[PDB]
Amino acid sequence: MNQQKSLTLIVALTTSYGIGRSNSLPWKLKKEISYFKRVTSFVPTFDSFESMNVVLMGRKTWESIPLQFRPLKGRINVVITRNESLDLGNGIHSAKSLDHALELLYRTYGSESSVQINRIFVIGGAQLYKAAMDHPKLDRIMATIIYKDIHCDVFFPLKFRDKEWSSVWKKEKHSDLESWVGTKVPHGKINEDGFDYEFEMWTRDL
Ligand SMILES: NC(=O)c1ccc[n+]([C@@H]2O[C@H](COP(=O)([O-])OP(=O)(O)OC[C@H]3O[C@@H](n4cnc5c(N)ncnc54)[C@H](OP(=O)(O)O)[C@@H]3O)[C@@H](O)[C@H]2O)c1
Ligand SMILES: Nc1nc(=O)c2nc(CNc3ccc(C(=O)N[C@@H](CCC(=O)O)C(=O)O)cc3)cnc2[nH]1
Repeated sequence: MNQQKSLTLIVALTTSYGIGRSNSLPWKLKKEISYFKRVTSFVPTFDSFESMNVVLMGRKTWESIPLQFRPLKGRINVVITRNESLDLGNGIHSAKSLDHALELLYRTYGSESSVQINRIFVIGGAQLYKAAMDHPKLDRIMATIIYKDIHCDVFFPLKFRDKEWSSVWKKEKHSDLESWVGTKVPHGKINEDGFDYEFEMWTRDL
């Protein structure tokens, strides 16, 4: 009814859990943003026919996307705002909260719809990340660890890779990361423009 499917969170963060600065990402990573686009766009071949993915984001995050890349193509976009004066879109939804968005999609993309939902992604920001970390359906984190203590003013809200959360959140093998995204992905450290980063997949039991 409200939430059938599992939620997946996607984030790029430093080893200090830093995620943004001055309403923007503090780094310019071309191969990294390409990975974001692949993961969030990927739907299996067979299901290719009707299925689409959803990207859920906080308003400040909506605002932070280059006018040029917005709305995010090939994906159903939904902005979470407790205050919707309006929304500047042409098939882009607004919802009051995370659950309100799930009900909107399940009502909007039912049987009368040509367009079916494949995967649901929470793309941030910190406020939305916090609500998703508390949601009983969030069981997967697609994280990119940036090994550089970049000055940030916004932080990921839960230290999921830390000892204290280690009996709940588990890092999965690289091969099932690849299997989940479909394409093979670079293993180990990637160096792009002075930054060292790596792709990880973390899961938890519901
Ligand atoms: N590194 C990454 O992977 C990554 C991913 C995303 C964002 N970021 C960065 O994070 C920053 C944006 O983060 P942020 O924390 O400031 O904001 P955010 O979550 O994008 O947006 C906050 C706004 O979203 C709405 N919202 C969020 N959670 C809500 C809830 N549970 N119920 C209702 N409304 C809710 C509210 O909108 P109203 O005020 O309209 O009520 C709140 O002001 C930027 O620097 C961005 O670049 C980094
Ligand atoms: N792994 C990861 N990396 C990120 O940079 C990221 N960013 C957000 C939020 N911020 C942004 C900022 C820009 C674009 C963006 O313009 N994306 C385009 C690709 C643009 C291009 O071709 O280079 C897209 O269509 O996905 C997306 C999200 C959320 N989760 C993330 N997750």
